[PDB]
Amino acid sequence: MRECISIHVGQAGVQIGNACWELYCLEHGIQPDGQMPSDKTGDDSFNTFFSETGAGKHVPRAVFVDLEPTVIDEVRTGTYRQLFHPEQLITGKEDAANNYARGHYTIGKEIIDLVLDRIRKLADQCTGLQGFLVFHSFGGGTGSGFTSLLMERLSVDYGKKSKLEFSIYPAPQVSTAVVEPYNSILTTHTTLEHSDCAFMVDNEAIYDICRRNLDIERPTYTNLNRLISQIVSSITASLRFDGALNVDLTEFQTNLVPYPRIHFPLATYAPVISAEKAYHEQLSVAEITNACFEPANQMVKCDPRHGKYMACCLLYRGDVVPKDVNAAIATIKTKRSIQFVDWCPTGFKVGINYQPPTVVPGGDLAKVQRAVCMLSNTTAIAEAWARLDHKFDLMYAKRAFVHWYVGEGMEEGEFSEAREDMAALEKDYEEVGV
Ligand SMILES: Nc1nc2c(ncn2[C@@H]2O[C@H](COP(=O)(O)OP(=O)(O)OP(=O)(O)O)[C@@H](O)[C@H]2O)c(=O)[nH]1
Ligand SMILES: [Mg+2]
Repeated sequence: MRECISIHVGQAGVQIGNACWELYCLEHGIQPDGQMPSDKTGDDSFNTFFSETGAGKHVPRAVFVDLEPTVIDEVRTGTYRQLFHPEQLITGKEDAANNYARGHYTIGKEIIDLVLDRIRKLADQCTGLQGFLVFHSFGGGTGSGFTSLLMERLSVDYGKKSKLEFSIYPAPQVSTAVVEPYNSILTTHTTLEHSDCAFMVDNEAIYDICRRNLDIERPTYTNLNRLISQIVSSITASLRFDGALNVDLTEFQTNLVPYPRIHFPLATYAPVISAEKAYHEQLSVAEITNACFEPANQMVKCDPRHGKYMACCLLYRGDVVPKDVNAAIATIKTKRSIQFVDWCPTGFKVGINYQPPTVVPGGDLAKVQRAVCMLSNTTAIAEAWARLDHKFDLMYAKRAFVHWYVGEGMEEGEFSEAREDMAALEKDYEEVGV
């Protein structure tokens, strides 16, 4: 059984959600109408993410929420209009206008009950609900504010359930708001005690990979989201194919998060090959494993040689021989600039999914024989928190834009409480890093 419910909040959450469910369907052989031919055993491993109707229709265990309707209307009328039921696609009338306070307080309060009601309808269809996967931006008023309100409400209504995040970290090369450093700090503060594990996706890292490895001069959100979905699928594959590592949401915390507040693992993916380049000699297990320690392949911009490891998981997919993985890991424990923290076990956890990696037809990514996603909890990711905090500090010293938040419910003191919590988080990393 062991079901997982995916929640996509705001434009970034919804659009990445579109790319993910398209890829999940292709991986599991589900058509855009929800029908599936072959399968054969209920006993289908993908039933953790897809419910099955009496007609044999495979329905994603997903909720899509936005405070304005334009993005979700495209889902309602697009290629996957028959995949999701209309009740799973929830929209408001007025967005949060890049304001956390509107998303969380004034506008978010109007749709929270309806969203929770729809989540409850999906939870009732579960016989062993594991928990939730939450997709959202840090920068958006909805992505930041509404997500933190929903995370707070889910911790009360489903106390025993695990909650994982896929968070879109802001970048000037891909940006929408001047106020995004405020929204980022505000959502991090209010979500920190309600999230078990969060995968940050730095828009600059994704932008750099698309330009450097996919030879895309100016990447659109489509280009960025197809790369993000490929990495998200690599992380959730274990939950959809019944492997040996990260088989349940609880295991993500057990394997990657020894210190509860320090729950931000760095994802590194390989190989990223352009579809529009005539392939070459296929990359070996050792080559794709070595690429996991190449900073250029990270989902977050940071220097892991400056940091220390708390945990490390390697998730292989495709034509991967276990002895070849063991030899690749043995080399990493030798040629070691891999320093683990004081009281952590020092081992690498390994998972192998033998299905050939799947890519979107008409996508930018080339089909490969073998791929790997490394999930490492490193103190080097604190560099990303420091960048946000510095931007927050510059504006907050002058109280620039704070009037917008104060006029939308929010107390000025919340800005100081949030920033102090970020200062304590930076100190947590610093204490572990020595
Ligand atoms: N990777 C990625 N980032 C996106 C996408 N759409 C928007 N963003 C980023 O998300 C941030 C803006 O947040 P949004 O998700 O667009 O907005 P929202 O959450 O709907 O909130 P409001 O519209 O302000 O109510 C910026 O950092 C954008 O770069 C997308 O499809 N992919
Ligand atoms: Mg929007």
